[PDB]
Amino acid sequence: MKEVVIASAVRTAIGSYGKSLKDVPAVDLGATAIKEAVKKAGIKPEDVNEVILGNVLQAGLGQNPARQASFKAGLPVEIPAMTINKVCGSGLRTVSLAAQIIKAGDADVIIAGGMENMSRAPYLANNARWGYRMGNAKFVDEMITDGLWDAFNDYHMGITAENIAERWNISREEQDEFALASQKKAEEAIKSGQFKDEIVPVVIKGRKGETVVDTDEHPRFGSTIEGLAKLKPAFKKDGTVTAGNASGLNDCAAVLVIMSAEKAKELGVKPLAKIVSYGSAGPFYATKAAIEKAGWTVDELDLIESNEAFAAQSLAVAKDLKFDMNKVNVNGGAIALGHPIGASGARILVTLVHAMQKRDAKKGLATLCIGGGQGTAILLEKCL
Amino acid sequence: MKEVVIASAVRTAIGSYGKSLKDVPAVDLGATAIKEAVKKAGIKPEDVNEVILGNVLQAGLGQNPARQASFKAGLPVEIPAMTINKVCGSGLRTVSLAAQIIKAGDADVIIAGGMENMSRAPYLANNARWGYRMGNAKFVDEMITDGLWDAFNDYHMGITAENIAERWNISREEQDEFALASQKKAEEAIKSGQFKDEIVPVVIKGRKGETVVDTDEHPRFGSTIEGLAKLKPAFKKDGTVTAGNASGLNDCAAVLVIMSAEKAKELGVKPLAKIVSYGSAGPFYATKAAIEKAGWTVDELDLIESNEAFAAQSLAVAKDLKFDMNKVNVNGGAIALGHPIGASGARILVTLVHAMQKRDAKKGLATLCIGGGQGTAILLEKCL
Amino acid sequence: MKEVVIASAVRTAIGSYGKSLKDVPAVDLGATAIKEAVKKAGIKPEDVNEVILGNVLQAGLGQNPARQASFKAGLPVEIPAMTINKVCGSGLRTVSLAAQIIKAGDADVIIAGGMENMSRAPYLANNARWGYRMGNAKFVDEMITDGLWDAFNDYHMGITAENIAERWNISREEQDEFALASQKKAEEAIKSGQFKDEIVPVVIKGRKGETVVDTDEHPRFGSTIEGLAKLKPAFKKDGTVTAGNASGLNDCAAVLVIMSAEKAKELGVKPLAKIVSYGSAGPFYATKAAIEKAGWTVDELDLIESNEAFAAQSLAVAKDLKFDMNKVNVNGGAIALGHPIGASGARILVTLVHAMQKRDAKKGLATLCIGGGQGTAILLEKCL
Amino acid sequence: MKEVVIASAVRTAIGSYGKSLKDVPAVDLGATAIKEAVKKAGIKPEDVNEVILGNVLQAGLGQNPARQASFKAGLPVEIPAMTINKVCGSGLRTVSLAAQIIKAGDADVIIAGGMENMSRAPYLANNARWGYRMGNAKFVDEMITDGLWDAFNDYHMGITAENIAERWNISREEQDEFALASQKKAEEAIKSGQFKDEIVPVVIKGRKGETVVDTDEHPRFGSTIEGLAKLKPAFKKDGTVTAGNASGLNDCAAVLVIMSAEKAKELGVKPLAKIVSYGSAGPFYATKAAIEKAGWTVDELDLIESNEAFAAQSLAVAKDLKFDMNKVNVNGGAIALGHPIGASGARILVTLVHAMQKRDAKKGLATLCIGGGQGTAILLEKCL
Repeated sequence: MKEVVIASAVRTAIGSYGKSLKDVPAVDLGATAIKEAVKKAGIKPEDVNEVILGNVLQAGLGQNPARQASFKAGLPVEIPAMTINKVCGSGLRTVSLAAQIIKAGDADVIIAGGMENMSRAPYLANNARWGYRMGNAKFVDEMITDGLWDAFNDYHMGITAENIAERWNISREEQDEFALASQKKAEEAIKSGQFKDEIVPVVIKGRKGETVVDTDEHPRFGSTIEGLAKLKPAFKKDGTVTAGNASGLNDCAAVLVIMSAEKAKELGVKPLAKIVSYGSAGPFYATKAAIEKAGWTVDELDLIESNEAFAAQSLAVAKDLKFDMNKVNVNGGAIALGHPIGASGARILVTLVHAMQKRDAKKGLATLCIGGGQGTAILLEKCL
Repeated sequence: MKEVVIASAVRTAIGSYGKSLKDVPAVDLGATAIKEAVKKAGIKPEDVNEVILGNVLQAGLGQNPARQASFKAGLPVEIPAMTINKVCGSGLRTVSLAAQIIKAGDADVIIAGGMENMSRAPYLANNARWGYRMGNAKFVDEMITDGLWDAFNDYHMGITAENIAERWNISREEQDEFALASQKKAEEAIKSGQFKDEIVPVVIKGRKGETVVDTDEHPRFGSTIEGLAKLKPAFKKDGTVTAGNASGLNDCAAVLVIMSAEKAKELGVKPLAKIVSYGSAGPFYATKAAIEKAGWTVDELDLIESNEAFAAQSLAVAKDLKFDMNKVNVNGGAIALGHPIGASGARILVTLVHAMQKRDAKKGLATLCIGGGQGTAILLEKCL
Repeated sequence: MKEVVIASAVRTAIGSYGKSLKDVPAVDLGATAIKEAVKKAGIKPEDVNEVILGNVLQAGLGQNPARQASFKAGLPVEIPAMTINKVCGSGLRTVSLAAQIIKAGDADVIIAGGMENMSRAPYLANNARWGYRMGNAKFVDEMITDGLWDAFNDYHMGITAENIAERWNISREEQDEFALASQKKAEEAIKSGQFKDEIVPVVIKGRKGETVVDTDEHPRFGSTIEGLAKLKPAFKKDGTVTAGNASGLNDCAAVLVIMSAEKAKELGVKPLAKIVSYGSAGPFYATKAAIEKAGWTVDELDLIESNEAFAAQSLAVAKDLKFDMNKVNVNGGAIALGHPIGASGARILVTLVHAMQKRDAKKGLATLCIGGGQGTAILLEKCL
Repeated sequence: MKEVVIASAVRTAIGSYGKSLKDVPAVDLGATAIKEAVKKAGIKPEDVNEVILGNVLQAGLGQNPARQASFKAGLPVEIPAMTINKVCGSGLRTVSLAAQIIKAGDADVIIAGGMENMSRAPYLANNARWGYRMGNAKFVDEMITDGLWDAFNDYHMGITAENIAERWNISREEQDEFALASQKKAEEAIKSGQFKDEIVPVVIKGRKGETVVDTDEHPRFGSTIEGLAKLKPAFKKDGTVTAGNASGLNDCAAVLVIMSAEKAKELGVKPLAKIVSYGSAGPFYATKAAIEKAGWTVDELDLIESNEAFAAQSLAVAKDLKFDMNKVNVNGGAIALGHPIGASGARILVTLVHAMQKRDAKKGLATLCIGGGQGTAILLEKCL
């Protein structure tokens, strides 16, 4: 079984809803990240065998958004590309799929990751083709429907988080303290340059000027516990979940170059980390199973990226798995940084791997999504 | 490494645009085919490790259409699922992905295939979220944009078919004769029961009555060469491509149970065929290379399913690879039967494997899509 | 001051929702009726001083639908035109407005009436211009909102009819018997040619063929009391109002040439009737006051057109004013014939004046709409 | 023939497109103006006989927008109301219609004028009811279609203005100088309080605060000829018409209390002016005809409001009629102040009448719209 490594890991800044990246289609974010990921790996476009990218809000983006990103990045037209939708899991699942294809003997170099522009999601008229006949109907927000709405229970993902808060008995105060810590860690990380290596600038050329976007926009610098304590609940009357202890709606692309170890050696590439194990192979058993498959334990881990869609979910996973919180989300998490759904799993992988390199941490975990069959996790070991 | 087999192969009937399946969401078609594939394979739903389904027109379908199909089929909620979009290749690429995952050692049993309901595609308002400001705008046909429109050339797929017809001198008459033979072959296949093993009925509950859909409705029985010659070009003035020599807009799901040979033995499954090679591993080099990797030649093949999106494109492939037309699309092709894009690759593989069983044909090829990076192909060898 | 006469009165057939006139814009219906009214009056288009037409569902019809009808009819471009919206009263109020303008000394000849195509009403996105921001919204049925929905009570017009039925004890059986008689009377009127003088054919050019629409299509011939008793309440649980005892959604134009008596003499016109009084000059005091202003009583009337939007409302008016039902809606009413809102008041006046001519009835009343400020009524006296 | 007078004249500020009045429905603007007009006339709500209001963009505003405004202003529910659409002519035509009804003997007190909120106009889906079937379609800007688009020539009203510029040979420079003079006069008028009497404040109550809008927003203070000379043409390549020498898209209501002289005497009302004549009764013959009907001449006039939809149109009318430009639009015109189409005619009447009172000008003209059968004009004589 071939060893599989991460050659490069790059992301755009994470934009806020309707703000810095509103005018930049997901496929263009993806192209910008691909082009740079190839350059950082020290390979040529011709060396890439396949492109596999997460994207959740595909509506109206045109045929095969991953292929569009590939093309717009300068990759040969003949490189096959596919777009993967596993909602929250999309961006990380492309990385493990890449590893699987490499293990199967069918490729040596794969561009993986994800892209999302939630700011640009359409509205839909579902019955426009054959007609509404009579009566008011729903003008459907496609971002909510395709990205945020529980298709079975018929409520917002925010309601699942409220149920997890109740079930694990996680208070409003515990959630807001967790949020404030994410905010603080993100602020110092940004100000201390921890994201400078991993972020590729996005250049927006107007008719009249150019704007460069290279900094994560979503963090609220100078956050306070009092500010958080005043917030109104987002999802239900008397809820614990607010806009302040949950992530946002955000825009980003995050891409990694995944290679066999053998090809990386052949191409002179110095790999960042090796992919030791992944969830494909309590209710957080994907994460537990990936750790076990690595032959590791939670105590052994040096750094952990555990996504913060909701503070209540992050805290439940952390209590159940007994994470040392000093090693969790060291540069801030999704409450501060944002949750661009299709790209989010890849984004935290990009952040983990750069953090491992900067901090000399040997063992890393990236985990996100919760609930049976949705959890996605990868274990990384730093290349010496 | 591991040998990979097809345990079962099932599809719904293919509906015509706005007709028999207009009221059945893609996910429900998918669920129907999944449930029956699992039964036909003689395994339990809990023996399934992962679900991978193609679906192109995902807009407004809700989170993770593959997951919804899985759950609606009665598969355990904790089985992971992902939705794949590769446009034309989606349904067949899920089968090779399954084989790759099994080969990597990460699964024994995977549900693969695809689903599409083109009749139900929405219209889109792309700038409803932050506003149109002023001026008329496009009310977007999501089916055309996401499924049928070339994102780089900014024209319809139909133009590509015209381009191929032009470049190869595939005349209107030749395309019409090909279309007629496809029509005649579908009619005889349907009337002789050739699809009865592979079709799972769909049950539609009306207000009073259940309706059963179990027959492919797109074929135009009694078609004639004179009828086809009267039609007007559909895509360009003085063109060759018409409604009559092109496939339709169609609704279907097609699902296969893919397993390791070793797990099939263990579970007492009698498999239908072995997957010998696949495209991921002239301008139709994907298919050529797939054929070579199996150790075969085109002459050695017993049956061939080569998708008919457009007669022009099918005739171009057959000419280039020198197919014996007597072995091609023996039960009719997509011009007669329909082209439900996400499901189509899976649909032709379902029709191939049953036709191999019935006709005692040892070596089979399924191929669809044209152009570098897009060709998808699978070679099958029938099990003793 | 001046006496005011009706020179001519013409209407299109009334189409059913989504049927015979679905392809004919309101303005084209209006143009057809205008052109023929002018011919029937025996005047020249240039003798016309002003055009005043009712139209309720104006959305997306383009600038000044009345003006478009005028111009499409071949009236001189310099004739001023205006579109009036009073919902239910629109078509009849244009006739009294015409009389008022003539009485003020500012015109001799005015085209009045109304037009509506309910089948063609749009759907609306009210927040498309500056954006929805987030969340599902309403895709608005403009026909219901602009035409059928009570803007103060925020319920359907149908609820008002239920309210009246409730308050007056107008039972389901009584409403159904009224509906049946309306059906029977329309059927006999249509079959006996009673509408042949007043209907102008509409010519629809299909791709191959012109189609002629010249017959009211909404009546349900062969209706029976048992058929009506089986229907379910349409507006509220255990209601009295049904599809069967209420009017439909309909398409029509109805136009009258209104002139001073002195100009009619001058131009050699033989007028059909004199306008004696009008509503603008119990809770049906508009009609009562109109009757009194003519110097008349209800008993003195020879024929009455009282609009049937809902049987409940028609029975309430007839009870209160003590109409002799043998003189009411002698050729059938709106339950059978349809209720094209903008045109309806004009339509019933057209049917009244021809019925007076045919039946030699001297004194006529046209009345529609209910509730203070909304009642519209006109009294006619036939010319010798 | 009764004499007819203006008891009161009130308007909201004129808001800019998407700005100060974006959140205030036309009917609420109308209600605010009605309520104040009644108060300023020194009458009670009960003294009003009828409500007649211009409104062009009625789409989705609900049943009978004029009646909604009446109700929301506190006028008795039983007062009849109608909504008039003559596009550009709407707001002034309601005033002459009011005069006609009063002359005919049918009312003593009428609320007239107009209301428009162009910022709130919907987008439309015209084929949503019965379906689009397949293919992209138009998402229709209803403001452009119903308010600004020539229904016959199939181009923007801006193109008519370009044609008038060419026809009368009115240069870009002449147009921009006219615009700059409008801008300057508007700026001094605002700053010198000339609009303080006529403007009623609009109070926008948020969830969290109140905002008061009482000043016209559209003027560009400090305009310069160089600034205007740089502007790009708005409507065609190499055009003379720009955003700087044409009016905007704007929001306003303007209402007047119109009474017989006899009723005004009876109620103790001191009238502002008498309505001497009106266009209902070269290509600017409505204006010429109204002047003649008054028994006046252009030289006799003391003040003139001639609307400035486009500088090119304003200049053509002024050259043809030989206006003394020192008496034209003395407080600025529509280029500076805005063109809220349904209300615009009434707005300039409101401005004329207050200006006549402040400047002691005896004879006034209000004129707007151009082209056969569209021109609307009124002549006023100040009450001593």
